[PDB]
Amino acid sequence: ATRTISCATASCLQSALKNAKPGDDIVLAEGVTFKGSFKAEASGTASQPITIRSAGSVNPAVLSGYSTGGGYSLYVTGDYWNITGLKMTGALKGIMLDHANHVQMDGLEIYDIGDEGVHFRDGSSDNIIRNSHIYNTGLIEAGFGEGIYVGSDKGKWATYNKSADRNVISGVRIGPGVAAEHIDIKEGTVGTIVENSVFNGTGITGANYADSFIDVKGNDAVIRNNIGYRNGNSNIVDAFQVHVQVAGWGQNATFTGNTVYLDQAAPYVVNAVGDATASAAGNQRYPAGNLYQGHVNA
Ligand code: NA
Ligand code: NA
Repeated sequence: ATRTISCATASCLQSALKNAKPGDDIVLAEGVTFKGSFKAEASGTASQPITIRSAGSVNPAVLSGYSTGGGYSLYVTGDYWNITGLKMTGALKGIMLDHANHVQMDGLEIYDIGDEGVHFRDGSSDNIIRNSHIYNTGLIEAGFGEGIYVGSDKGKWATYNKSADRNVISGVRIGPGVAAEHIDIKEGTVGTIVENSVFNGTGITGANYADSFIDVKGNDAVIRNNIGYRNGNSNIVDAFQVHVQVAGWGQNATFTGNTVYLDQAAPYVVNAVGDATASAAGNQRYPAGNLYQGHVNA
C-alpha cells in the first residue's frame, strides 16, 4: 500500500474516505461496528487501487447504517476500489454503486437490508462481487428486496445510465431471506456474468413479480455453473426467467452447467417469455420436470 490508515471509529473512517487517495489501505478494526452512511468518492487506478478492508476475518468489521429504512451501508461513486472482508448491514441498501467502475468486492457479508443488497447503477461497469454472502434483504419493501440488482428499469433510463455493463457475480451465496430475485439483471445492461454461485431460495416472496432466482432483462448475460435450491418455496415459479421490457433486450442469455433443485415437475429451468432469447446446455434439473420454455436454443 502507499499509505495505511487504521481506523476503529466511524469518525476515522469518514475522514479516511474524504481524504482517500490512490494506494490507500483503510484497515478497519475487528469487532467494531462503524455506523454511518459512508461515501467512497475518490478513484484509484489498477496499479493504485483504494482499499477498505477488515483487519482480520475472525470478527469482521461491520459497516452499519442508521436504520433499515434509509441510506446505505456504503455508496461507491469512484473507480478502482477493493472492498474486502467486511460486513454491511442496517440500511435501506447494502452497497450502491453509481458510475463506479473496476470495483472489486470480495469476502463480504451483506444482510438485514431494507431494499436491495447490492446495486450496480448509473453506468457502473467492469465490477466484480465474489466470495460473498447476501441474505435477509427486502425487510422494508419485499418487492425491492433483490440480492443483487444490475442496472435500472426502463422508467429510470432518463435518470441513470442504463449501461451497467460487464459486471461479474462469482462464487456468491444469495439467500435465505432475500425477498425478491437473488439477481435481477435489468434491461439496458450488457454482459453480466453470474458464475459459481449458490441460491438458497427460502424467503423469496413473489412480491413485485419476483418469483425466480434470476430474472434476465439485459443482454449477453452468462449464467454458468450455479446451483439453485427452491427448498419447497411455492413463491418460486421458475429457476431462471428472461423477459423483454424494451424491444431487443432480454436477448442472448446463456445458461450452461447450472444445477437446480425444484422439488416438483412444474417449474421451468429457463422460462424465456415472449420475444426473449436464450441458449442452454448442460443444465441439470431435479426432479425430472419442465426444462425450457420460449425461444431457447438447447
Ligand atoms: Na418473475
Ligand atoms: Na425485481
